[PDB]
Amino acid sequence: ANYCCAYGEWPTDRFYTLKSVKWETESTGWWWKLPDALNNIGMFGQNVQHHYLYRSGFLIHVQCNATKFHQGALLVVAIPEHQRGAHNTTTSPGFDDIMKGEEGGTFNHPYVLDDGTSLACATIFPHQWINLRTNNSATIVLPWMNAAPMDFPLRHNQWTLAIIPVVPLGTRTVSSMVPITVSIAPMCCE
Amino acid sequence: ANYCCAYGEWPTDRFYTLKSVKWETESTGWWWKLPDALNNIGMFGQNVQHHYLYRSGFLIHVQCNATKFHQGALLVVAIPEHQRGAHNTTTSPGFDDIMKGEEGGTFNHPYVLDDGTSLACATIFPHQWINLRTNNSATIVLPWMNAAPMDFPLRHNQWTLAIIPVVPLGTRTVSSMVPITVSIAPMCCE
Amino acid sequence: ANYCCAYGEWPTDRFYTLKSVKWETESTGWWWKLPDALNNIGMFGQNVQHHYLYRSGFLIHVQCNATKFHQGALLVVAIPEHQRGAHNTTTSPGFDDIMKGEEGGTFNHPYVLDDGTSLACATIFPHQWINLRTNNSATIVLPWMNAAPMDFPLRHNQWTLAIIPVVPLGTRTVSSMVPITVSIAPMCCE
Amino acid sequence: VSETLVENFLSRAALVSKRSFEYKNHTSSEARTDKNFYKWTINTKSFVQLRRKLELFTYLRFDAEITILTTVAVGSNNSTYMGLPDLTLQAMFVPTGALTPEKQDSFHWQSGSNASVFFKVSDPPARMTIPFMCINSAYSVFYDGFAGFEKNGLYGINPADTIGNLCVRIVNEHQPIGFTVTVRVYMKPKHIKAWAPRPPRTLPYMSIANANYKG
Amino acid sequence: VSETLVENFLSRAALVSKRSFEYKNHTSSEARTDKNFYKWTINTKSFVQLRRKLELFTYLRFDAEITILTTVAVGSNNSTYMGLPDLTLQAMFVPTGALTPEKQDSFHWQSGSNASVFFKVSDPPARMTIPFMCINSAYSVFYDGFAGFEKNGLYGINPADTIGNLCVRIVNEHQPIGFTVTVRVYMKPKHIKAWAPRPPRTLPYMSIANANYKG
Amino acid sequence: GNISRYYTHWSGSLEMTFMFCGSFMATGKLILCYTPPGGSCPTTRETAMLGTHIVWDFGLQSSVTLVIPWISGSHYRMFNNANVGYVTCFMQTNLIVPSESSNTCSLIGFVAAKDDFSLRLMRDSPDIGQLEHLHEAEAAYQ
Repeated sequence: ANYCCAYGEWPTDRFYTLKSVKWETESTGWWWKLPDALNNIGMFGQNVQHHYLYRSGFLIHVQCNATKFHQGALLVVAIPEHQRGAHNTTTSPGFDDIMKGEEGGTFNHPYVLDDGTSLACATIFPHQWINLRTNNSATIVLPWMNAAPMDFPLRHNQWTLAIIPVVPLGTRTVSSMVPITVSIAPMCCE
Repeated sequence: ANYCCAYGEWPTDRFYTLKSVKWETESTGWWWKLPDALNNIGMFGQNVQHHYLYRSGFLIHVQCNATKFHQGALLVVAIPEHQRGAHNTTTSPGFDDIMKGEEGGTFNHPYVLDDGTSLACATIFPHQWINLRTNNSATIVLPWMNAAPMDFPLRHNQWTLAIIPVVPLGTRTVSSMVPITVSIAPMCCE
Repeated sequence: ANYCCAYGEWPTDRFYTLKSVKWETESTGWWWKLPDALNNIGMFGQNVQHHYLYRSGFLIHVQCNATKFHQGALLVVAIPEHQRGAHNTTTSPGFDDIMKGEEGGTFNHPYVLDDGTSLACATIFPHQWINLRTNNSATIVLPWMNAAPMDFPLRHNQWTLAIIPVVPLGTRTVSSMVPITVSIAPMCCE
Repeated sequence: VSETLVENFLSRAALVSKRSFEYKNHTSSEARTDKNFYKWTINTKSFVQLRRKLELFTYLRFDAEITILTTVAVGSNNSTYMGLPDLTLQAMFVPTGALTPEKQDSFHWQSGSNASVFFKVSDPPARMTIPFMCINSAYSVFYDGFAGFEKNGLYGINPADTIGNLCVRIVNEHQPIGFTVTVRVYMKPKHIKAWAPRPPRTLPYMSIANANYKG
Repeated sequence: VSETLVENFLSRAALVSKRSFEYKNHTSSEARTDKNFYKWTINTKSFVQLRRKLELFTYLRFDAEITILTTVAVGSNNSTYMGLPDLTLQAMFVPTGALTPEKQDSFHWQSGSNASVFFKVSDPPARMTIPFMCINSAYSVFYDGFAGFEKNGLYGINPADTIGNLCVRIVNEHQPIGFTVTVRVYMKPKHIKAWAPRPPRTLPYMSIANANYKG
Repeated sequence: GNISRYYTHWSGSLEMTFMFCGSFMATGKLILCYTPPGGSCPTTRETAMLGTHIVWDFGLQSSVTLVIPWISGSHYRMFNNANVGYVTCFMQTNLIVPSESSNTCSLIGFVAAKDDFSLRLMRDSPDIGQLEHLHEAEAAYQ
């Protein structure tokens, strides 16, 4: 339903549904590195650690469950080669804090995208808007996105799906919670 | 090379090669129950314990490695529904002494086929002769061989491949050894 | 019978048969420099020392006499311009140890081809394999192989036929002997 | 509309590196690896202007044209002006997977496989065009991955790319009078192709190898 | 597939010879044959890299392009820097069967038959292309034969080939101040044809004239 | 290997040939298994049998040819800071020989590059033995 083909390119059907995250009024955001998220689940993960090689696209579906009395806006953006950065040190991020698996991570500074760039300009990447008063779902189709024709799934994350609440969730009660469900369906997985 | 289609019926290509057995001058014989032999190896075993169901034929290749100075004859016979029996008791054979896995078992009384029938009449079953002075290999193609259209691989062995030395191995030395290699290739494995 | 045309070039019939050499289990190899080998025998040698000039190809046939109980492998290789070298000195090889006549010489270090190169890469030269379990003869046809259109047979050896046992000869007895016969037939000898 | 093309936007010569070095009779072990030569790994993420301009894209494919400008001067004034003797300099491009010189008289300076250029101070600046040297189809400005197969690898360092190393030495054997020579390297990307534009950097850079931000 | 052709594989300029020589007022008999000039027989089996690369083939046919790079310096510093006076150098290619100079002022320097080039230090390096100089159709990298008709001949030395001899001198009459000049010779084979490939050398070389191996 | 060490990036497929050099009547079976670069070298016969393998009976065929699939050595961990794939052999059966033959037999292996091989970025080979000055060098060109 109104999918977004990234960069105007259209490259199975398992739709690995990750554990839903809780959107609170103080949430900063969540991110998943696409090859790493599915590296430990399903036939995708089994084939990934069976072979030294991998080549495929992705299909992303993000859905929220909220009532008509809820308000908020989400930016569902897929960042290619989202090389993260540290906040107050010159040392590079480590393997533990980069490869978060299917659990994913949270944005420390969503304003600067944990990269030092601007969130306001993040719309240049393939993205969709989830405004709770108009829609509650977003679908993005991701192409190959690699300089090399071949890649190592266990060492390089080609895509990073980021969900950032631009407008915080709100309702009459001071505490609000709205589940967010992320489903990833690799296509032509190798 | 000169295969034998069992009962004139012709129903993948992995050719699971079991560990070679040693043909001595005093060997009585060896047997393998076909569904049980591959139940713990390869994609066949993985699919077998993944599903509750199985349906396929088999391809059997038996080869001996001997010189022109060796003598002996082998009966390579595939017995359908080879229900074994005990030797000096009224109790049925147990699971441990029936399901031998890929290791297989040996004939206690090859003369009576461990069944109480006659080995001399075992040629009524699909069989091939390995006479070391003329040939050293035998190939048998086995059909479905089940009353029901469907079967449980973990509880019922449809075929039993038996190799019995009718003429004992011999050479100038009193001790002789000739390796025997068995390769099973299930076809259309389910 | 299955000759080898060197470098895919096909340029009399006397077939000067040299004295057979004895292939032992500890033999390192034998070599003959082709113009020098026939310089002292037959009409070829008479014409060679009659004239100051020579121009012709060669035909090489190497045959072994062994039973089916013998094992071993020979590399029959024709090396063009096989400039030999000394082993532990800076002085060049002498005339006496280079021009061995029809007797030929033996390899001091067959591993390095007495040149400092590698025997493993000697297959780049025109060569044939004599594996005693499959064949016992090798035939090589050698082209002119000279930069100049004319040559002096008494000073320059254009080809060097080398026979090197890669796999040592073996049998049940610790001492083995298999004769090797080399026949050279110059073609269009001048 | 032609001025704002990617090729025109990025193809501007810039002082990627500038490093002077003395050479006075360096027979002793004074200033190891700086006796009479200097080396510079060819990396584009050295000056913040070029960093910000290039980091507007994810993948880049370009040929780097290098012009070397050398000047010689002395402040000692131990004698008369006497001019400046003409020195010949050697600039060798050592690609990845090759050995770089460690001393001014190392045998790597005469390798015969590494491309080298000999030029004089009085001559116009030397120019060379380094082609697209990468095993992949494009350079990775940002790399969300780890170099080595072991977990000790560095984040963001692509073992691909790595254009190469540039070494410059004074060919002349050390003259009786020492001198200070300054070599300026200007790189101008050519035939540039860009993919996947990215938000501009907003925070000051913290390191040349990390995307770390202050704040 | 073009990079791995024989022409591209072998046609790389290499420092075949490098030899400095003093020239200070050599009126006396000091350093005979090294007073103000040096000679170098043009042989390709001088540097091990080029030896191993060329010895991959039995027969070769190529034209050698020679570029001469000369630098002048002094460590005495007996006076001010005063620059380096521009010297003119003469490089004469003496082919086989011709007489080579024995002294700097020998009449062979003005033979009129040997090709000669006059160049200045401040000028760009001098380049000359020596053609295929052999009585045979190809050079013999390996020669399973003896040079002379008598048995005292040397093994492996082809009396053919023998590209020639290259001599370089300082044309200027000896100036009051002596100087050290270093001449670098770079040879780059061109139009290369190769025949009969051979196994690569595996043992260290023992001599420039023998195929002797250590071990 | 010798030619490839003259270049930096190599890519293509290799072909291996193994020759059995025993007696005529020697018999037996060997298992030749190929391990892809992203895997561990097998240590046991049945573990090797799981992957791509060839059961070679040298009593019938004296030579067997194994074709290694296309591999890019440049991408697969060339100083990225070698598990690029293995070919192993296991003894499926015992070696049977007649009493008159030798008790020991030998194997010979060959390697060649297919027509799809590629070499790029020529460099200086490090296996030359390094530059040492040779004898009769200075005396050759005084």
